[PDB]
Amino acid sequence: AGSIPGRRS
Amino acid sequence: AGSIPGRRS
Amino acid sequence: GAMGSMERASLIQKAKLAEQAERYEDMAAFMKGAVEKGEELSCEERNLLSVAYKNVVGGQRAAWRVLSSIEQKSNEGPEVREYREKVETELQGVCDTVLGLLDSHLIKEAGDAESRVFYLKMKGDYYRYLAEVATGDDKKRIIDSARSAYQEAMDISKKEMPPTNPIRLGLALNFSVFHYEIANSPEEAISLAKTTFDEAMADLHTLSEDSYKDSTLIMQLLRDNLTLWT
Amino acid sequence: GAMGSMERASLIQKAKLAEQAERYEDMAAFMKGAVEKGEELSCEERNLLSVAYKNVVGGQRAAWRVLSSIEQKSNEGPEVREYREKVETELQGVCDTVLGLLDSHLIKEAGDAESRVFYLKMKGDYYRYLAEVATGDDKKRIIDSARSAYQEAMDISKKEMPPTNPIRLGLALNFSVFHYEIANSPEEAISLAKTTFDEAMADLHTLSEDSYKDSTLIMQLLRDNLTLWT
Ligand SMILES: *Cc1ccc([N+](=O)[O-])c(OS(C)(=O)=O)c1
Ligand SMILES: *Cc1ccc([N+](=O)[O-])c(OS(C)(=O)=O)c1
Ligand SMILES: [Ca+2]
Ligand SMILES: [Ca+2]
Ligand SMILES: [Cl-]
Ligand SMILES: [Cl-]
Repeated sequence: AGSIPGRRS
Repeated sequence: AGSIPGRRS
Repeated sequence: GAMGSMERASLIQKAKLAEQAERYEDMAAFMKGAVEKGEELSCEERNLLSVAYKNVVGGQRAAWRVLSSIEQKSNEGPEVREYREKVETELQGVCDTVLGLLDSHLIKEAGDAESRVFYLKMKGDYYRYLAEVATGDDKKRIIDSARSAYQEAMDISKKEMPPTNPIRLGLALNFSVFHYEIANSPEEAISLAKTTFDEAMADLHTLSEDSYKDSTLIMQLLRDNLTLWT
Repeated sequence: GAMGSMERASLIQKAKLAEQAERYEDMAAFMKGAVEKGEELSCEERNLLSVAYKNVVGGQRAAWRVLSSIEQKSNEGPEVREYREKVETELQGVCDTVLGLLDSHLIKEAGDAESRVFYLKMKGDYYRYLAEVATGDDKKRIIDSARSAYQEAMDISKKEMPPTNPIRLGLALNFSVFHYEIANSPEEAISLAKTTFDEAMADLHTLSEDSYKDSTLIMQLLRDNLTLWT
């Protein structure tokens, strides 16, 4: 189950 | 030009 | 504040350089310094803050999961537990730092829906990361703190943003993951993901081509979870 | 020594856990602590030390290259140079730490060819990383320190190990890269890579299936460089 990756601006 | 990766035991 | 002598604009510039160099601990420290200047953050600056800490805590969480798995297998010397505890304490420290920035004083100064929803979503996320490692006495209180932050963000986002707004979509995605993974409420997770997806799809017709791309990207993540959960 | 209160065997155990968790800074600190116990390192422990620091310095080098490239483009505020300098100083500090462990007192206690060649190869590698960022007054002396360490390692390895020995092969590979990238001697790099490859190929018939796999893996890296250089 994936949350927002959110690792790249 | 690659040296020994050497990143994994 | 170790960043107290650097200009705000220089901290922001260096956070962008640190992202390019994949130096996420540096990025986070630069963005912490920028927040501590006391001014509100722009949309771009909020994204830099979030990206920096998400990478830092993402590395800690991945390491914690590796060590916790080794530890659990060993329970079927003290070193595995000791090292898991060290990583756990470090992770809790980063979450506490983020939560402290949100509490002093990002959230209280955030009056627009976009900023307030963004920060409350972060608050929910960082309590959720604390909940992933929490065991006793305050695990319930940590979970309720995550729930409360996500719920306030959801209430604002439903009143103030269109259903395709990417922050509204990512908030719903992450709250659904909270329901599934933390709160033991898979039906609530599925219902939230389905309703979010359907209301977004019905609103896509209003969007430009670039906004359509932004919204459908996150909708696909909702669909990916629904495929996994059903 | 911040690791001074932990048992040697616990430091080694935790270095292995840190590798599994991809916590390479922790790995390096654990292995530094183990070296500082004062006992010689086994073959496996030498590999752990090398892997830990190679990952740490590899991240720094990649970041330094990103920032140096941005800086050079900007020379076609002070922030890019300032941040490149910070990363550079950090990288130099890690190289100096490794070189200090080799000098106090790993190399002087290493009497067997396998250990002495391993440590002298590391010494050459870490001076080579210093050379990659060096500019003035001591750049020549840094380069000569790398050359001298590699040369002593090569002399021992040619007398004491078969041409297929993986440490002998990796030393030759890295010395050839030194010639190509640092010493501006591409013909020497090519000649070393060719001679190393040919003498290894002629010795493969003596090896077990597992040793054959180990040696041919590194031979392929020599061939990859030769393809790039010719
Ligand atoms: C929480 C969140 C959801 C969606 C997006 N987005 O669409 O980019 C963001 O921004 S970011 C660049 O941090 O992933 C955050
Ligand atoms: C310098 C070097 C050359 C070759 C090898 N090897 O064959 O594994 C090593 O060991 S390691 C596991 O660090 O890459 C080192
Ligand atoms: Ca405000
Ligand atoms: Ca000895
Ligand atoms: Cl100012
Ligand atoms: Cl002891």
